[PDB]
Amino acid sequence: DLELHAPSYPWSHRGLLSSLDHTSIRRGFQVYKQVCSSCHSMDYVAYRHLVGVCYTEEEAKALAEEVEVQDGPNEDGEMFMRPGKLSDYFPKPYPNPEAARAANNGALPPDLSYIVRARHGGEDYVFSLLTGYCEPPTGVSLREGLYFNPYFPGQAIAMAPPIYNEVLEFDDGTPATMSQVAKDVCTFLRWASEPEHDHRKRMGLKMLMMMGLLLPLVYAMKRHKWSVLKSRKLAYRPP
Amino acid sequence: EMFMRPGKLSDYFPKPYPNPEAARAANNGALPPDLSYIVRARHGGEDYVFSLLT
Amino acid sequence: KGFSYLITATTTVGVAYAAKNAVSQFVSSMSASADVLAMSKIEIKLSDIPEGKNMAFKWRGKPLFVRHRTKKEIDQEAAVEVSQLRDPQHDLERVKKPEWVILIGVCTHL
Amino acid sequence: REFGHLTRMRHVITYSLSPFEQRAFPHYFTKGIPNVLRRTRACILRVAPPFVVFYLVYTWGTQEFEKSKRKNPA
Amino acid sequence: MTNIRKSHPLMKIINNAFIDLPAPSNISSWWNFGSLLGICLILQILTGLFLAMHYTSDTTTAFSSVTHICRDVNYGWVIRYLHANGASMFFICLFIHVGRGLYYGSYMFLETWNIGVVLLFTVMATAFMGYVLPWGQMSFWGATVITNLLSAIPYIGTDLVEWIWGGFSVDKATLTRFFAFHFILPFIITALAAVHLLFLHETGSNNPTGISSDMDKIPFHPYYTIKDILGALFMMLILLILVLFSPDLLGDPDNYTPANPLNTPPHIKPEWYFLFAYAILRSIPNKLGGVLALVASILILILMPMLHTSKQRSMMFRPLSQCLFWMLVADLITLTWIGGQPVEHPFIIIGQLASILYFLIILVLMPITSIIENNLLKW
Amino acid sequence: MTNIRKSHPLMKIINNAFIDLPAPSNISSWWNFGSLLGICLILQILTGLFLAMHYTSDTTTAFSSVTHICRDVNYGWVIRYLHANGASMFFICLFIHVGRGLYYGSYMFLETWNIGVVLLFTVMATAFMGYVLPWGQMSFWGATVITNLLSAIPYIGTDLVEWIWGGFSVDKATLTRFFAFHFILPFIITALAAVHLLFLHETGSNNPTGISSDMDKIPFHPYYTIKDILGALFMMLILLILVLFSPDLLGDPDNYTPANPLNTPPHIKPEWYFLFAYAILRSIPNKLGGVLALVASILILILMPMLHTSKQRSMMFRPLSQCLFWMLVADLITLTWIGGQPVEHPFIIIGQLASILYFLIILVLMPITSIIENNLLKW
Amino acid sequence: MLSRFLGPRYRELARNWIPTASMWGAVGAVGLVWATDWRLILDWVPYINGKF
Amino acid sequence: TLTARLYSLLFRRTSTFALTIAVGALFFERAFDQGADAIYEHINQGKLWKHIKHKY
Ligand code: HEM
Ligand code: HEM
Ligand code: HEM
Ligand code: HEM
Ligand code: FES
Repeated sequence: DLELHAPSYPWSHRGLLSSLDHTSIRRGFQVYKQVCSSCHSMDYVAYRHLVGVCYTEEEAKALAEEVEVQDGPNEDGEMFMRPGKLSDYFPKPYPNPEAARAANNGALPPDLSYIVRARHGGEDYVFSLLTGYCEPPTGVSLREGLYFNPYFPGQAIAMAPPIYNEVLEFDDGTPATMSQVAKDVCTFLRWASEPEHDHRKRMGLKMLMMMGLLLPLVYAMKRHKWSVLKSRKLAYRPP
Repeated sequence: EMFMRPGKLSDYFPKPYPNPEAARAANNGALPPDLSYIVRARHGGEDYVFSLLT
Repeated sequence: KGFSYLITATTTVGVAYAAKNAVSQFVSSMSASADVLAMSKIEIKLSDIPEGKNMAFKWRGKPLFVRHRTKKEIDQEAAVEVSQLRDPQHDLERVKKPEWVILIGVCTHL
Repeated sequence: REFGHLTRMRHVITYSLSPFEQRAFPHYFTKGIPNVLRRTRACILRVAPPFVVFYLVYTWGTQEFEKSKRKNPA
Repeated sequence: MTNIRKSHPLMKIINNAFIDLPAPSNISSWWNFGSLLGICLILQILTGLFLAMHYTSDTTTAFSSVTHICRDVNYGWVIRYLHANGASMFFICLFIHVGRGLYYGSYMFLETWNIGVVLLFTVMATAFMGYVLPWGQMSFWGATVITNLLSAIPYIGTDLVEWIWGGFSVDKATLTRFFAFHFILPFIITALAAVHLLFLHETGSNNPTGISSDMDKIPFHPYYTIKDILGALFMMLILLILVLFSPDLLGDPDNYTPANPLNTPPHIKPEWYFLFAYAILRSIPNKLGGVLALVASILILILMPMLHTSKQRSMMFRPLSQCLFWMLVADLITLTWIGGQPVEHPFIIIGQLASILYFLIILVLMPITSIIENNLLKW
Repeated sequence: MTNIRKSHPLMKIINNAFIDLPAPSNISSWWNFGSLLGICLILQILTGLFLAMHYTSDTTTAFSSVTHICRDVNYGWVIRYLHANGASMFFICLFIHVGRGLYYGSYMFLETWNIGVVLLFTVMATAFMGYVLPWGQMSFWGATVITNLLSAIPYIGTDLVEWIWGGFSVDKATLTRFFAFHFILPFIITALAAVHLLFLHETGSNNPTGISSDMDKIPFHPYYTIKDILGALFMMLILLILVLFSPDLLGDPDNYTPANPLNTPPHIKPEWYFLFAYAILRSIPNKLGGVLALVASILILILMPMLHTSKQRSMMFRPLSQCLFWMLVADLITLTWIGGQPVEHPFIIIGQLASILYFLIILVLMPITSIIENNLLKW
Repeated sequence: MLSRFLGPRYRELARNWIPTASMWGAVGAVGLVWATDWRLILDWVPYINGKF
Repeated sequence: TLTARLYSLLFRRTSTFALTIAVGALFFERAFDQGADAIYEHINQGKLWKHIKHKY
């Protein structure tokens, strides 16, 4: 059965030397925190990772301090809840995978730290999925707790449409239309999959300029040494 | 949820305390050691353990 | 000779730049990673610590003691002789800010 | 196998120039481009045809595969 | 009273191998890929070792340790993706190196060609075991398929597979032993490359004409040290474009998912530099015959000297043999494409004809065509 | 026709190194410990690689991984304690080997002697980093003391110690990078041993008389292959007596306790084959002077050829210098014993006198006594 | 290595190679300063110190 | 000419050649990083964290 593949969107980071828009990264973290995180985990991203990316240290510390985290046994050997801290990772919405599937209709919502890198199509795919919900076409019936997403493999997703217009409020006043929310969160997810994206592209620009100097000059070096061979003349003078 | 089941051959010996802190709380601040290597981890070995116990 | 050796010297300058960046990255990888630099590295406390109260912490794996020894105790441990101690130490020298002594909390015997 | 004991050669004269006397890119474009084109013409009818057939096989295989997942009125 | 470069016992052999070695004055860019390979090897050992300073081979931490390298170790993603794409550059260079050997008759240097076959097998084993180390979905299930391929061996096959596993399936024992073998194998490869060069220097290099060139030898140092250095710079350019602009171009997204033994990926394709052999193995329905064809598709390199019937060493002056050579290259590209595709209606028949052509060129068409070329030259 | 043993390029090297090598007909059992060393090396690579098939270098599992090796891996206790007591045998053989070099003037072979010093340092680094890997109490706190010794270095001590740690203390990063270095280093040791034998074969072996033996050379193969086999069997006997009858004789019980950074052991000693140096460093009150002495006690081996003042090469015909040599061996034994003891009365003054005496023997007494012997023989 | 190398020709050799040796020492110093970004010294170079 | 003087002073001696390379490498690292960073921050003007941090 054929599948519907995501179109290519002109992400501001699509270009070869184009960085991410870090305001979109900040709005995307807001989307994840207020929308996805009730069911999705981001095990490999911590609050300290946000500093200098989308939030200042005081801001990210207050974001960490907004949640409560379980800390190692105390003197009595009891666990306890303490405010979050910058070195804490993003909270996990479920204690174990089984409770995660129990809170759904039996489906596991994936960890989102790598979801952009772990899917063919990446941000284009995630934007298409979040924006692509429609009523199934004639001849198609889905079980209870499944929803037709023409971009999801099988076209029957257990995730209900999570984003809609005014699903959250953005702190810069950015209108929270569904496509705006999806674009912001997909930017944030590309960052979460590749936190080295901007630095990698800056290093790529530097490598291209260094190579555009070194390759011609080392080529000139080789031809300086080799001109003795490339211009020499042979004469055969048999008796 | 986590449950309780009868033990198995492949199961290791039960731990009396969930963590070191509960062990120290139950024993007046002292953590009673694991005994898998107690003879090897002492100078004098089973001679030491025998003399300590007696 | 100047044209040829100018080419060689500019080549060497660019190669030195590239080599320094590569070797610096490989050296820096062995330097403390961001998780190490964000864990026990530092832990700023707060005014939550009351007077003469051991608000305890878990920094560096070591339980940290933070008290607010109120006048007398400080003075008493100045009154506590140094020579009498097995480990000769001065109370004010031990606690740079007399009011609060900060000792890593762990017995130094088995 | 070292210089001085490789072979017997007689009556061959080599003329060479110091690299500091000659240019490193002489006639690089006016002569290099005709030579590139000559070499391309000399090898193209032996290199290109199998890759043309691969492009055709790839196009046909991909297209036929995508036509085999299409719906049939049956 | 002596030059240290020639008198000193270590400098003597360095001098004889890389400075005063007589090299043909006319070896082309296709001869650079030896030094490139030696550079690739070195790169893989360097990055790998720095990766080994942070990787942990327990199944609860391997994926996490790699994520830690790519997110927290200073310049750890540089080293990680340098290693990952340097393996692909290693195989690109290896395939070009072997293609050069086939095209110019370099296999007529029997000992170095046989060492090269050994090196090819060992590099493949190294890369295969290393790809499991991330412990992603593709790592796990590729190890599963290619290890289960060893059960097709009669009588002792299942015991051999379970012994390599260290258990009933691919699991913790397999991962830790694969880390150990992956650490040690490139050093064995280093020794084998040294023996390789020892055997090569007994005759020196072949050249594109296929004619002995002792009357036109040049010192290695000024000419081919600078030529090899420029080749290395170009290889680095391509590798860095890969690392810094498309780090994931030659990889599969599903290896960014942790391994799940209860969930098979819908596709299980090995690395691209195995796909041709994969395609060959998927062509024939029989398990054991499929494995034998997969091994023969590399062991057949040992047959090139026995299958050489041409009067000329190289294919420089053999138009029809060049035609067949480029058909073989196109067929290998076809097999790579087919092995990357599902086993479905068009691709099955395409892969089957491609595998038959692969063997029918090397074993049949190339010797007969060389004989015809001999007759066309009246010898 | 040829003998392929002499004509084949690989077999020619093997033939010249161990078959047709002219060897002195009178070299004693003390000349066996070279072949023991290379055997120990191989054993350490063999068992360690098999340990590395099960060991994991994460601090949450390293001690547990070793317990699993010794308790559940088939014959894993054999491989583990063979590896530990083979490290001890390595150092026994190294000390006897260097003592033979000192006694017979073998250091007059400058290049192979200097490569041997390099080898001694590299074996020491490998053993040190390997001992941390079980992550016991002694592992952790020995790493702690020995690495924080390097803070004594002026202006860059703290920066370099923290860089070696990869953090503020000895922790997870240190253990993983120590595993990587411990894996790689023995192969560099193998390369250095090959260079070592290359430099030795330039002149051949010295003999107990110290006189050149070229008039009485015998072929290596039948005589010293069988003699080295007998020596290897005797070494295996001692090693297996250790492994099978007192596995824990040369170790420490506190490494059967998992590392506790909160609690330090009452005694923190290196392994026995470090104690002589640990005594010397502990003799000097100054941190940096102590480290410099602990380094000079092994760098002073580089000075022996310049300290040689005798007309004769070996100690066979010099009773007074034999006396000083056995005093040196006794002083090394007393330094080992002192280093195994607490820093308290009377071991402090004993360690000081022993540390002074070691250098006073090598640097002063041995040269002056050789000069006196020279004059007693009227030259 | 004590007085076989102690003579007029050897002091002339020393003086002949002292400028080359001192230049090489300056080369080593500059390379060490630049490789390590030694701010102690580098904080004095007029435009380079902009990096800090 | 300029290149003749360059060779006469800074290139002829190998130790002075190496000194020229070391000083040039220092100043080249400075200038090339400065220029490439300006290029990359102009290509991505307004998007980077430095560009937007001044409000938080
Ligand atoms: C570990 C990977 C390898 C390394 C490092 C390596 C290294 C080298 C080097 C440096 C050369 C000389 C330069 C050159 O002509 O390219 C060379 C030549 C050669 N290699 Fe390899 N090689 C490797 C793998 C192989 C393989 C897989 C084969 C094929 C069986 C092979 C067969 C040859 C042959 C036949 C030559 C001589 C070519 C000629 O002179 O015409 N090598 N190798
Ligand atoms: C012949 C040379 C080598 C080849 C071809 C090779 C190939 C590979 C490949 C393909 C991977 C998986 C890359 C990925 O994650 O996508 C890998 C991973 C790894 N290799 Fe290597 N490798 C080589 C040498 C080494 C050496 C010598 C070491 C150890 C010193 C090493 C250590 C590692 C480690 C720790 C990993 C796991 C982390 C990671 O995925 O990057 N490699 N290797
Ligand atoms: C990696 C460890 C080492 C190995 C495998 C090794 C191997 C060997 C072998 C096989 C021999 C020839 C047989 C013999 O005379 O014993 C030898 C000789 C020698 N080794 Fe070592 N060695 C090692 C470490 C050292 C050390 C630490 C030194 C001293 C600093 C050293 C200095 C010498 C000397 C001077 C000789 C020549 C002895 C003579 O002929 O009289 N080696 N070595
Ligand atoms: C130069 C040769 C070597 C020496 C001297 C050496 C020394 C040591 C020592 C002393 C230990 C601690 C043993 C103990 O637990 O008490 C150790 C542990 C270890 N070594 Fe090595 N080693 C060598 C080579 C190797 C190699 C080549 C490998 C890997 C291929 C290796 C892998 C290990 C492993 C995995 C451990 C931890 C398991 C254990 O503690 O027994 N070793 N090594
Ligand atoms: S020091 Fe606290 S127990 Fe003795």
